[PDB]
Amino acid sequence: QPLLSVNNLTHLYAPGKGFSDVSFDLWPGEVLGIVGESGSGKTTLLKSISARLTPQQGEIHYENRSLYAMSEADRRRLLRTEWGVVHQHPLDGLRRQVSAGGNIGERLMATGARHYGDIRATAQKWLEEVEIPANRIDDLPTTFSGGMQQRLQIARNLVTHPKLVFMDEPTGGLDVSVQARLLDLLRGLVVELNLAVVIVTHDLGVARLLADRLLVMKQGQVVESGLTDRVLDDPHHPYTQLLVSSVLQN
Amino acid sequence: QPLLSVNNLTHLYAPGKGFSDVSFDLWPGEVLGIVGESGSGKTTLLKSISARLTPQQGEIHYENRSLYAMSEADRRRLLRTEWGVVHQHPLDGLRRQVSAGGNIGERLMATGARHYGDIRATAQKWLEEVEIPANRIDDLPTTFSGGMQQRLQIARNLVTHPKLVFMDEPTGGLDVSVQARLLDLLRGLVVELNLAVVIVTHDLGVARLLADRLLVMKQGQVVESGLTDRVLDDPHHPYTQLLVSSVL
Amino acid sequence: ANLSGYNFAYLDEQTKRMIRRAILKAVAIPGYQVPFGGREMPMPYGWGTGGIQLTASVIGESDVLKVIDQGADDTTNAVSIRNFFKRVTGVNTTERTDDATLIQTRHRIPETPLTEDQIIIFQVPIPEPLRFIEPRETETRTMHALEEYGVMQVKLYEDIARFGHIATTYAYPVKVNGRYVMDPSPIPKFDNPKMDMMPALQLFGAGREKRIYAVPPFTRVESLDFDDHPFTVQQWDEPCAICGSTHSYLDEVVLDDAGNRMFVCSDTDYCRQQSEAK
Amino acid sequence: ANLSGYNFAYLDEQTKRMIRRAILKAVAIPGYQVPFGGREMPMPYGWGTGGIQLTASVIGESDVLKVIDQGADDTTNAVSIRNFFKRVTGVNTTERTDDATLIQTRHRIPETPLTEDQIIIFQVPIPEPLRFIEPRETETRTMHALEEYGVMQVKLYEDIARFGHIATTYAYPVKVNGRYVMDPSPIPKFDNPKMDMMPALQLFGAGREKRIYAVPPFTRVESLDFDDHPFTVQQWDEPCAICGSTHSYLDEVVLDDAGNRMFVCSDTDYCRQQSEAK
Amino acid sequence: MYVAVKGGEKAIDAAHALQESRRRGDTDLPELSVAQIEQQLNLAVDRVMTEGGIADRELAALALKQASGDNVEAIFLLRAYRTTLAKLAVSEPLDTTGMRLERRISAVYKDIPGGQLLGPTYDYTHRLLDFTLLANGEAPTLTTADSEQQPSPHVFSLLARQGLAKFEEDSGAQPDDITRTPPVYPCSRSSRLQQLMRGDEGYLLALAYSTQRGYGRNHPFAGEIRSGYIDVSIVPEELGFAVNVGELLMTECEMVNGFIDPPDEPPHFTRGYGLVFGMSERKAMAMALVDRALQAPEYGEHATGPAQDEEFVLAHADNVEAAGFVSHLKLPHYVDFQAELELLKRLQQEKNH
Amino acid sequence: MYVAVKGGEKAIDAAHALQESRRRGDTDLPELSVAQIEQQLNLAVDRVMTEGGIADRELAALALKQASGDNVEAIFLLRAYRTTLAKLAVSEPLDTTGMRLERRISAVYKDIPGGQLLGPTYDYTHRLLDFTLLANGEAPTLTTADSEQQPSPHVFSLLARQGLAKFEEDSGAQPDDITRTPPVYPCSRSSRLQQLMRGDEGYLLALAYSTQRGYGRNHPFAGEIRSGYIDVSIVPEELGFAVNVGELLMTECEMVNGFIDPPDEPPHFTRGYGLVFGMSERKAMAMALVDRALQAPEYGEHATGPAQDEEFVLAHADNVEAAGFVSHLKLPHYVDFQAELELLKRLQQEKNH
Ligand SMILES: Nc1ncnc2c1ncn2[C@@H]1O[C@H](COP(=O)(O)OP(=O)(O)OP(=O)(O)O)[C@@H](O)[C@H]1O
Ligand SMILES: Nc1ncnc2c1ncn2[C@@H]1O[C@H](COP(=O)(O)OP(=O)(O)OP(=O)(O)O)[C@@H](O)[C@H]1O
Ligand SMILES: O=P(O)(O)OC[C@H]1O[C@@H]2OP(=O)(O)O[C@@H]2[C@@H]1O
Ligand SMILES: O=P(O)(O)OC[C@H]1O[C@@H]2OP(=O)(O)O[C@@H]2[C@@H]1O
Ligand SMILES: [Mg+2]
Ligand SMILES: [Mg+2]
Ligand SMILES: [Zn+2]
Ligand SMILES: [Zn+2]
Ligand SMILES: [Zn+2]
Ligand SMILES: [Zn+2]
Repeated sequence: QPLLSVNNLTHLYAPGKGFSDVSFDLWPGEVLGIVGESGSGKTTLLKSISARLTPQQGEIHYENRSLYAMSEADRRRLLRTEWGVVHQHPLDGLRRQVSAGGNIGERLMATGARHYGDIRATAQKWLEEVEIPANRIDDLPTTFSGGMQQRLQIARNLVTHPKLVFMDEPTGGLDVSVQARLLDLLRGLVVELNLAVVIVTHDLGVARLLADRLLVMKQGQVVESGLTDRVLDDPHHPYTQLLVSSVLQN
Repeated sequence: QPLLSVNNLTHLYAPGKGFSDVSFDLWPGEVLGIVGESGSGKTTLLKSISARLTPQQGEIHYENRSLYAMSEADRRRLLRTEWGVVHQHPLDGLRRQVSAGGNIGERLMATGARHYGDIRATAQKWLEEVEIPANRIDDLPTTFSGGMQQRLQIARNLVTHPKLVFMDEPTGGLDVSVQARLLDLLRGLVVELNLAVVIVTHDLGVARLLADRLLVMKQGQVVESGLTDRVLDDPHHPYTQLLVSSVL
Repeated sequence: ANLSGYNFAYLDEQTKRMIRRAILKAVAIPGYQVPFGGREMPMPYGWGTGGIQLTASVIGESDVLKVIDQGADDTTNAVSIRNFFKRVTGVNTTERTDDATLIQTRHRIPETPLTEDQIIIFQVPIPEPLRFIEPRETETRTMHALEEYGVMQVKLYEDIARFGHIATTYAYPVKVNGRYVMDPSPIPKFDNPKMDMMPALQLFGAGREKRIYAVPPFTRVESLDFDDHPFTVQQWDEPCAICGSTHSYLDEVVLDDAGNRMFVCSDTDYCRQQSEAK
Repeated sequence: ANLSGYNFAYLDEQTKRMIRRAILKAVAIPGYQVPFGGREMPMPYGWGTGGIQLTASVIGESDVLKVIDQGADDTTNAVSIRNFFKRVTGVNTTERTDDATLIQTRHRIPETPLTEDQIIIFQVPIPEPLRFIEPRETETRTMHALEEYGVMQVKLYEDIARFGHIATTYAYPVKVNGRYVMDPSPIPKFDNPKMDMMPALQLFGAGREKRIYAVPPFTRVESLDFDDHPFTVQQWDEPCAICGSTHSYLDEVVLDDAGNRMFVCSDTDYCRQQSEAK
Repeated sequence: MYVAVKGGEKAIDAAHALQESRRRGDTDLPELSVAQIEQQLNLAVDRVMTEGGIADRELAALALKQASGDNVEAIFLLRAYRTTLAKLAVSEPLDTTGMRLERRISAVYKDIPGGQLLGPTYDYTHRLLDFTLLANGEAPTLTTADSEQQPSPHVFSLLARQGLAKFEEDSGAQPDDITRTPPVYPCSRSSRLQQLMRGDEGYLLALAYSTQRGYGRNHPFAGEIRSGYIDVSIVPEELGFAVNVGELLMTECEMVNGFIDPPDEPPHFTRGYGLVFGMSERKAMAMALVDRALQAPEYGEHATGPAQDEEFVLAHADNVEAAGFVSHLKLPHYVDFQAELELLKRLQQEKNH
Repeated sequence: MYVAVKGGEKAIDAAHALQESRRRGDTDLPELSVAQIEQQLNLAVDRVMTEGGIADRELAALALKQASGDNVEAIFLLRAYRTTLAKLAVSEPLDTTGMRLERRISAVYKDIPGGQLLGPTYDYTHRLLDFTLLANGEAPTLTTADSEQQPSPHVFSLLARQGLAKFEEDSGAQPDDITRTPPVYPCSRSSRLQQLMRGDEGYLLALAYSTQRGYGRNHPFAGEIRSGYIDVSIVPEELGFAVNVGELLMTECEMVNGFIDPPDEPPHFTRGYGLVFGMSERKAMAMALVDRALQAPEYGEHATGPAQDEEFVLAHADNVEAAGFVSHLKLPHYVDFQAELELLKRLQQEKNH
């Protein structure tokens, strides 16, 4: 059975603002990228499928259980233990008054960790895995740079090895080297731990290197879907052709 | 004389955090991109050179006048009339409680505009130039998407045709099509209006297409400088070689 | 004469001297709110203490004092202030704007044009025109200092966008001497044009907020507006029911529960002047 | 007997009944703060109104009431509460924990272990253990409801990082029945272990905050801690200067300005028990 | 060695005797009577009734005498006494249109139907200490006008007839009673008004003053302030028909507040409401202003001041709770202090090491 | 037609006469004396002295009588009178160590040097309305212990000697006087304390209560509350040496507050301070708590409650200003209201069109 099944999902603030009639399937170990013109509803869809926005229509099943038919406590538990959520703004998925070590260790303690030393060691290791130095563990994220904050929110939502991770422009604000270091990490987690990823991004290169399948959104409507390679190299919808043409050839 | 001259500029929160001994020159009609590993002090340098952070050392001249030797009122006037500043976080350069039309028209009214209809028309035109629909003019930026907010902050800081525009990751959150639409706009303004741009970015393609000259920062130190094409195609510092190799 | 047991005008000479220095500084810096060490008056704060202090500091034995509230001399608080000044100074009082040397007013500029050597003293609740946009003084002081009035222009633009008009109807901000945005006190938009190039000294006193500001005679006072939304004063479809004037600010008096109402001049002295002339 | 003119225990039967229903709900939901319609008492809010109400609602003619504040029966407020209960109920009172059927306490659990059929009633200022992290009830109610206690774990982690220890020294949060994080009232960490699998009913009353919560006998109460930072109780380098006990919570009494001090048992009944035994 | 002794009870008794003697004061002066306090200190009585929750002038004056003039203590005494009283009935809804007026003013119109009745007020007085009150004096002889009371329509009824304001409509909703159930946030407007009426005058006055100064402004005008005698009626079960049980002196304040422009109806003024026992009207005005401030959720207003923060305003408004909890620090806290000390002494040693 | 007539002055005079008659009340009852108010309503007098700014019991009682028991009006009367008084001297700094104690308690230690003197207090009283006060009674005969006063070191001096707290050191800084210059934000601690002492008791009590409830907490303990008689001395220019001009009954409150761990010195407790005239101590406790809250800039604390917002707390603390500005809405506002109406009627006519 699919890890996450979305059927006729819809949520619109106004005609043309949001998304409508969106359906897809996500199995463990594959990445489903989402692309489209800015304001196409990618963020709204990501929030709706991550139990962050009740849809106006449609349904979402997770492991044969309707996502919004369960109690709020169950959804909170899912978002707290086995579901990662990287936000477009790094500070949304961070605690400003809590140090980086505390931000990373909250997720570990929610999973049952109760040894301070091990939590600190894991936080230092992950800070290093996302290219932040260990001596910044006790520093608040407000003193970090935008890329540092984004890489802290990735580390925070991957420290627990969740089964399903939702991302909104995770690579934004990251340099190419740390970007590739973060893509390699995700590939390793996916192949080894069978992690599922739903990523919203504009950099088509990241989707090509990472996304197993791709979706295209325009005016809140899913226009194109299928394999990432087929969509990127053999686009059908005119907007997809324009987007691939816009790619800055090096 | 250079439009903006920076000499031995330095500002460090702690050893290795910030920037130190940074000097360069910027003439009208050219773009000076800045690249480096995340946390290299690019944002700190951009704030320091945009009258947003008093340096610990060095000096900044703008049109033969020291930037920080003048009164706070003069610097505020410069940032209000003839200096654009695009922030890494779009909401920093936006007013949440003020509609998009109001955000764009504040800059116009600061320059002397006092006709409501013309201000509204120019705001609608610029909203369209940055790919936002005109019917959203009365909507608050909080209801906009991240890319929409970033493209609103670009429109807000380019509506007055400033002489010097500082940017921090302006292309972040923008799709490739609107990104190229915003690069073409900047090139047109630079060639026609002789606009000067100091842009901090990680996408080397944007710097190559836009930046006339390029700077490389590492651990708060400027390691490489010169023409964008020479730096990108013929890097010298090891970090520059690694960064160009990482290009997808 | 003064036979109340208090010092002339109820103020000690030190307080008078401090207020006088503040007045001179305000005159030399038109539109700027000059902080002053205001004292508590026999009237509660918010009931005209600043204007009372200014009048007490400027008033002399030879002055003819006119006190008006809502444009009327017989208004409760105007009567109280005038009686207090009569008790502690003994100065002559008048209801005629023409015969007055000192005019202390709450929310109206007289219809009768002011002349040279006349001083009009306004009572000001909120000396800061940017307060309702930015409640904190720590920010507005710097906004004044750096001439950053961008928050007011945005407010006007948003008011036009939301309503099609500028919501502000009284205490309408005015630029003074081309530099300082100033609150003219809660006078209606109708009275603001009288401030421009007036031949009389205008003093503004905010006792509770501890501010004094002034506009010298023949100073430019321009209400903030737009070319396509020009400054328009209040207008009524009826004239005054007593004197028939169409050029005076009108107050609506409700005569009964059935909705019968009549509009009459707020400037009672001007109303009398017109009625007598017939 | 009661000869004061008030109803037995000063509470009307409706208030007693409502508090009794709240007590039963709290017992059935250990650790959960049950809102109740608390009334104003002859003692000011914050001076034990919740505990007074609980005792009044549970107390009977045959009960032997023990009232202690800071562990002492002779403490001012404990004396006042005991005298009020003697006046409005006439029940027997004792200073011996062993002989008590009802114990109303402020900030101490008696050293003497409690037994079956004993009820210990705690006076609670802040019934919400998450209040100092999140002052708003609108958020903490949902945090309790959705078992989201992540803010407390982060607080403990940050306290360890900043100081090397958990800053909280009294009113130390405890997980009850494996589900509900609870405030044990401002008892010291020393007393928290007594709560675990106790053979006596524990009732907690926050009168000002309008909350009642309870821990049934033989219920798991586990103080939040870490394996490498285990829950450690207060310790003193000196024994009690009166009875010589090394196992009692000690209060520091300053004898003079020269810095001479002595440490003595806060649980005065236990101190007497040890001293008599010699 | 040392032995413990009993000192708590006798210390308490001696302290109470000292306080009682201080309350009595010099015995050469005659003891104050509750009647004198009720008549001549009537505004303090008004505050004590309004905040203590009982509209009994004699009881409030008794509490003030017992409290040595302490308004907080007197209010708490009155509330505590309230706890001991059986509820015999619920009044029929008050009809302020039937108020026999002692004072009726409107700030929005120069003159209104029924007129501007100033009544007994300190407004427009010169606040100069009157030392003649140091000795006995003679009360002034009151001037007498015509005895008839003119029709006094509510000014808000005049505004609503013109469409400038909306009538306050009754949907039959059952009011929330925070005296029977603890408040649940967000609270209904009935609960908010009930709490504000019991709230501290100074706290609410400061909040309202802040709103006037831009901290959540609502552009207030005093549309009407009415003080007078309003009849109370109950429907006893023994009879089944309304019976008039007496009259209460009360003050009603109605505030016009900044107009709004709803999408589907004409723009109109908003409003706030205040109601207090007795003549003290600043409490009613502050109540109306804070009521309008707390109406932000209904009007979708973006909070710009603490006065609009419902939980912060209401949880700390009742001075019974606030005074009790602040004064509770006077209670012995040496067990808790010993815990804090035990930790601090260890942190000092570790830092020094 | 209509003709205007003069009615303002006579209406004002009649309203004042009505208020004066109401203040006198029923003439069968003897008129209250200022001495009775001073002796038997002493706590109201204490508040009026502390907030009005004059430590004269007779003047505060006179203001209360003149104000019909209204604390706000009496405070404003006292402040207004203060304005008319010449400043003859500045006292030498008060030395609370020399206080002759009526009451000395500490919540941090069970027993301290000099002991727990409860003194005259309502603490630990059962707040039951005492109806015997409805009639004249007999004052209790006071128990008498030994007459000597035991050495009473400040508890904070005991904490600082152990290194647990820091001594409050005098650098000779000249205090700011907000009575001579308007406050400038951010204000110095001297200015903040001066303003808080003049601030409304209810407002500051609510703010302190909020801090206790997590809105900017500072972990308070009542380290010591001292009430008693403190001598006032001045150095007149005619003589050049200190002269003792009398004694004032005052209450001093010292609060221990949450410890801090500075980078370069051992961790220590912070502190707050309160000082009031008379015996009313909850004002002093609230003053200390709000002082500690406003100390946030010194300690680099991240504000979590309005009590830590210096401008919001101080600009609205003085009930003279707040009460005046809230009551000013009672003034005629029909010119301003006509302006608001003139616009609304147009925005109603443009929406309907
Ligand atoms: N609260 C709201 N009210 C009204 N419209 C909204 C609201 N939130 C979002 N929108 C609009 O809904 C549409 C979807 O926005 P969304 O943030 O989902 O876009 P996106 O594709 O994720 O953007 P991007 O890739 O540029 O960050 C946009 O038009 C946005 O302006
Ligand atoms: N207030 C502060 N206190 C301490 N360190 C700070 C502070 N602000 C920034 N830093 C550190 O200074 C260094 C420079 O950060 P900065 O934001 O300038 O980086 P950047 O190169 O612009 O980042 P990026 O490209 O990832 O957005 C980083 O280590 C950042 O963590
Ligand atoms: O601060 P003060 O004492 O000098 O009072 C100034 C003004 O503030 C109040 O508001 P207002 O303008 O409606 O009229 C009143 C008064 O005239
Ligand atoms: O709300 P109440 O009236 O039931 O008082 C409960 C507790 O709150 C105060 O704080 P505390 O714990 O120091 O002791 C006091 C009292 O026992
Ligand atoms: Mg988005
Ligand atoms: Mg940056
Ligand atoms: Zn006329
Ligand atoms: Zn012992
Ligand atoms: Zn406590
Ligand atoms: Zn006003």
